[PDB]
Amino acid sequence: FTMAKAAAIGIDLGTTYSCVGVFQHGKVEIIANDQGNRTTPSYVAFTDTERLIGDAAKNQVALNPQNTVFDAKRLIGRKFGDPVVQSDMKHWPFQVINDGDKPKVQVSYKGETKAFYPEEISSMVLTKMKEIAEAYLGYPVTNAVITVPAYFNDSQRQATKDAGVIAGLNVLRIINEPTAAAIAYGLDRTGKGERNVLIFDLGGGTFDVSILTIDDGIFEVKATAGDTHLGGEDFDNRLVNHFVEEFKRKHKKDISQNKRAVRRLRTACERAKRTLSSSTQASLEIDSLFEGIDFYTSITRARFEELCSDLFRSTLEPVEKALRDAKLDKAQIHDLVLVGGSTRIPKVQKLLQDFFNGRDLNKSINPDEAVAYGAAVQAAILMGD
Amino acid sequence: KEALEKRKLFACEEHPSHKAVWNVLGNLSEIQGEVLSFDGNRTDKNYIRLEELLTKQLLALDAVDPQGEEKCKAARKQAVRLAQNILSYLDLKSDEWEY
Repeated sequence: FTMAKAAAIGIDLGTTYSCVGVFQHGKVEIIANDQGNRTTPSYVAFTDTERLIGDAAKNQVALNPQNTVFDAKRLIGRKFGDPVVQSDMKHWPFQVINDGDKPKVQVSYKGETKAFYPEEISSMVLTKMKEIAEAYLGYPVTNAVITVPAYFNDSQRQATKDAGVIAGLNVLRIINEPTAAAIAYGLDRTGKGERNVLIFDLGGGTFDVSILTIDDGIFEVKATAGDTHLGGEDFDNRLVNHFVEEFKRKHKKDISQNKRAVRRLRTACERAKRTLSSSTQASLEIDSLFEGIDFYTSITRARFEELCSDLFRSTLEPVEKALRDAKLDKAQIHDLVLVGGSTRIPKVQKLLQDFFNGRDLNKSINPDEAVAYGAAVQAAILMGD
Repeated sequence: KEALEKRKLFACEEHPSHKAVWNVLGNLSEIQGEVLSFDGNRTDKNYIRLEELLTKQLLALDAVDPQGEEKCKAARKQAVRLAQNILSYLDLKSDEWEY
């Protein structure tokens, strides 16, 4: 095929999903997996007949919640005695045991029992991304740049690197997700000198705000803040709760106990939410939702914004905690960058914009892929471009 | 005699809805074969996979937009009710008394 092979890939090893991109023929491409998806769930499932990673793992989750691992990023690099490990502890259907103070996920793989450290499960995820890229490029890939949250510590960063080495990757560098995002938008290639950049990363269940000062190739973190458990899922619930309650008022019946009915309503909401990010109104219609009763209703973007007024509101607190920590005043922020799928919600953008007196938002790059884009560019730079 | 396809289930003929609906029907047909020959309770492997799997079709049907045409609007609902009918069969053959 080609005679000018790509020298390295950039990987966004995400909590819930991972993304991989490669710079080639002067451009960066985000690579789709076997199912044609630009992102791969960071899931590893251990059946009795095999081991699944990515979409396959996600899909069968319901069938094997006990041995379908995920969220290993929340554990990677942390000590079993780590507080957060404890909070997130039983919140997972899979087991998380101790071993010399090193956590491990206990699952039943092929009859017997197995236990792996977090970096091992992440190496699996990374192997999938490594193969996804090789599948598309038509040759082996070993060089890569992997991203980690800016608040990650040396131990967390080293474990992430260990995770890549175990996967056959020659890790050129471990960089911050916000640094990767800033790189994607070229915020470092301006001539204006020193720039204060704020990255607003709002995903499905994680919220991170970062303020970096970029100057002469240096990306110095000035502050990091966020909400560990705040994301798109929360906006979905409100919609779900809203409609469930509405169903009651009109049919005096509660469907919350019908797991199939809620699943359909939740999926119909997730879709309504997405529609509300481009239209001021969304129609929710599910045939024979409960006891043969049809459900044909609707909702306005405004009504939706009301149901989550407080949550959206909270979106700005981390923004202010961060400015405070960096000893900066909102007026000193030069660039704003949006990453994270939930930043597609209009109200989320307006709130951030209005907060910065109408400053433009860097958001045209797919918020789910921005970090991957930036890592890929960084990988290419490190190899000679 | 009478060449007027009026069966609510197979009446949809437009372009988008017609295909997604016809696909689910084949899906439900395959699945029903497994259900019809299922043996076990609600904890059995097969019950859980057949259920969610039957639930994936319900979700597919929900993503269909009939664009208003009566025949597809009804074909979708008929298909939904068909899937729920197969679900009801799985539940009846696996349901066990409480006390």
